[PDB]
Amino acid sequence: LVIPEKFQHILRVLNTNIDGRRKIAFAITAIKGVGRRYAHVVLRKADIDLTKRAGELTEDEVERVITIMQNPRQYKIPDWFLNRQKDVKDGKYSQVLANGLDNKLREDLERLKKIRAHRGLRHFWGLRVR
Amino acid sequence: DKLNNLVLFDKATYDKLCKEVPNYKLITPAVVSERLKIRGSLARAALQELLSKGLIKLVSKHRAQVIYTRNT
Amino acid sequence: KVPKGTSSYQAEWI
Amino acid sequence: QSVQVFGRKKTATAVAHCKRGNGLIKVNGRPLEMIEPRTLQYKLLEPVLLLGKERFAGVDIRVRVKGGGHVAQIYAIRQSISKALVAYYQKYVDEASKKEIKDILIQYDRTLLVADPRRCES
Amino acid sequence: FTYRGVDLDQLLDMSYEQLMQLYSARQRRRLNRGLRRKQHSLLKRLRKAKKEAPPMEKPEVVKTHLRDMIILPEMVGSMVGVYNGKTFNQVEIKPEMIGHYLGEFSITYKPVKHGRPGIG
Amino acid sequence: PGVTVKDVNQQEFVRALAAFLKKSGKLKVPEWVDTVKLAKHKELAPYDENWFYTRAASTARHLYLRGGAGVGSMTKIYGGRQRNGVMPSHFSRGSKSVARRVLQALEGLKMVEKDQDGGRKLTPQGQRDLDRIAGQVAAANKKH
Amino acid sequence: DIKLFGKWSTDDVQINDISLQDYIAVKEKYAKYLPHSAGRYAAKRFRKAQCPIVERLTNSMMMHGRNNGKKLMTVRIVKHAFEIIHLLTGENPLQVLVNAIINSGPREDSTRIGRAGTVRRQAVDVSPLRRVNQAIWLLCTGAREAAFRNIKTIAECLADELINAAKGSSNSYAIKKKDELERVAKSNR
RNA sequence: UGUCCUACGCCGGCAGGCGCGGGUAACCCGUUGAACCCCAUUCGUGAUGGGGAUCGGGGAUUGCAAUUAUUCCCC
Repeated sequence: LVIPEKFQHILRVLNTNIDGRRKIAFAITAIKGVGRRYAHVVLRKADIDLTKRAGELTEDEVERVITIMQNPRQYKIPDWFLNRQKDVKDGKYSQVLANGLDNKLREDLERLKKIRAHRGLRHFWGLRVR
Repeated sequence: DKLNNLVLFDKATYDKLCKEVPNYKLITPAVVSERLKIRGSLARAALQELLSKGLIKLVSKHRAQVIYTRNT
Repeated sequence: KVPKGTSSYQAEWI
Repeated sequence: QSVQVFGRKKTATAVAHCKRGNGLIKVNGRPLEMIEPRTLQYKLLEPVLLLGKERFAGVDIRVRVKGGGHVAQIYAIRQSISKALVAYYQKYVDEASKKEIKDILIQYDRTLLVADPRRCES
Repeated sequence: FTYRGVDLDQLLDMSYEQLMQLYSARQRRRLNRGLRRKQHSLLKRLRKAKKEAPPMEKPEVVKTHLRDMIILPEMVGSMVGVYNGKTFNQVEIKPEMIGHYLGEFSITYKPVKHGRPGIG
Repeated sequence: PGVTVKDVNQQEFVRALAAFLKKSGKLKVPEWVDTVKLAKHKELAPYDENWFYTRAASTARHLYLRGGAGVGSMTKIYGGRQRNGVMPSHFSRGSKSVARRVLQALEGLKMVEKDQDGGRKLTPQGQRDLDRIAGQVAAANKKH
Repeated sequence: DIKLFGKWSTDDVQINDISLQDYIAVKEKYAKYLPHSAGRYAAKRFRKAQCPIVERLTNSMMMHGRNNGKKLMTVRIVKHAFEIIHLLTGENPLQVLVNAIINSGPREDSTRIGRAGTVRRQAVDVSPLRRVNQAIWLLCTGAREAAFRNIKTIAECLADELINAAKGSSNSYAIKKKDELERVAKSNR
């Protein structure tokens, strides 16, 4: 190939560092709450070349990948691919992201403590659930 | 120590690819990846480009090992 | 410190 | 006017059908060059490459294949080709030629005429 | 409090077929299959014991062996004793603990604290 | 002019068929194509953007070579190795929906015939098309 | 005329050593189209001398645990290796291989004589067949060890190994191993 | 191996459902359409897309009963 002048060697998206030199679909996977499959789905819904590296992009495209990523159901990523399906709180099929995941697992743990369930007590002990 | 390879080209790299590479006797994506500190993908791409240009001969194309020759 | 109704058997978990 | 032999390797059985034709060797409806393990393509072309297309001039061979794996199947096929040719030479051509061909084939590879006696032991 | 974007008042007044859509899969399956005789009896008992109580006071505890029972929104408010093989555990049913089974409240085994080993 | 499907490099023939399918334009493509897997046994989505065409072509070829195949048969063909994690690996069939929609699509294009026999075989028109593609590939192989 | 892989000459191949002129079999009658032959060579004793040398090499290259059955792979490796060799030297690859074999095989070895406990080994002479076998083993091992965790292919690495052992340079693993064994065998006596 | 083995259509992203047939069996499943392997594609020596433990949400069966995850499926 050639030498890209507008190359981002280091990326920062959603308070998580992304390695720009890595391949796009496997570079988004670096953030929490996004696996490979999901990334692929996003990038096929974003209409972006999959052969491209993460630093080998414009900003608008990146912003639109972000947009799609945030609000998956609106961009026709259908209701099974999402991380959290029926939430115990609001019951919204929404995919969770980087910090959100940390918040929400924590929340779950708290609720399981509160309830005094068996799983909860196991988790409090420092033991196995399954 | 860890190995740091250039995922995309530099001018020094590009010149050492257009001039130096089509005169190696054995040209292998792995050898080019080892000579000039390049990732195997990028090196492969370069090789392909060089084939398309008509600077470098092809010996055998395979799923694993693709072998190339310097022209004359 | 133990909750109101819970028994001696489950108390070991708390 | 027509001969029907078999070659067996392991489990794989290949039946070759030799007849007065125009020089066609087709294995299960496809040419010898059009069989999948093309790394092991030369092994299948050995009876052709050894004796020449000149001995395979007016002979049509249809090879029916069944059983085994891939390599085994190949080995069966090649065997049955060679055996087929030999039987045809015996039957409708002279004996001396048959003797010659057989000698050639044994002198190159013994497996090409006589079958491997070993198969999967209990 | 809210459960799947639905409040307690709504939940209580909700259809039985509508809960077969607002639960986890297991629970949905169970409700399709139907509540067994014993379960029904338990539920009726609960209904009685919450009905026959002073408004200020917490209702009288109903003892049960059914740890295969799913907690419905109708049980929220009641105190239930659940057998764990040996002893009962008096459990106040909270709104948070509907999509669970009664079993996961009364633990059937004591947690392990290791004694120092003998001749091995 | 006498060539046949069986006497041609198979992969190349498949490719050419796929190309033909694409350039024609008409084929019933489902909307989930950029989202779907291809079997419970596989890990990721396929790499090809136009994979559906390819798969259709493959199916057609299979029908040609061996008739009286159904959806189950097609699922059994395209199956493979399920990576069962730390448990040892087993065989698992392909995606039933995908095969089903391939067969419905090709049948829509008058290439596949639904049968009295049970499953599905090939139309005469479809066969003709296949043999044309085989000729094309052949010419582009013996002269090349 | 029979050519290996349908391209490699066998009539140009010249054996240097008189000792191994009997046991490296490639010259005339033993020359075959492919390495893969799958005839029995472990049937009776000394029979693996009548087995082609390329075939032998192939059979020792699949030796390792995860690769334990896969012979087509091995033959592809061998083919590509040969091609690489040709590209490099210009010489006939079979000849090169033969040279490597000649220069890799140990000539003397220290062996335990006495009882279990007496750790003073006596340096003894080495069989020609064994020297061939051992050489092959060493070469394959070198190929393995050069190609474990790098971008280098086994075909490439193997080729490199074989050229290094053909030239007699101290960059080959096999050569090094020979040197280590041989010096020891010069020490014990 | 089989009176639960299942063919075939339809609905299903996926486990699966729904419809309809054959087989008490060299007949139908079943030319048992297997996996390795082979052939191309992308990755490039890094805890890496290797490796998958552990976990968090859903869904689906099996069953009188799955809470101490039966099992399977998808993130």
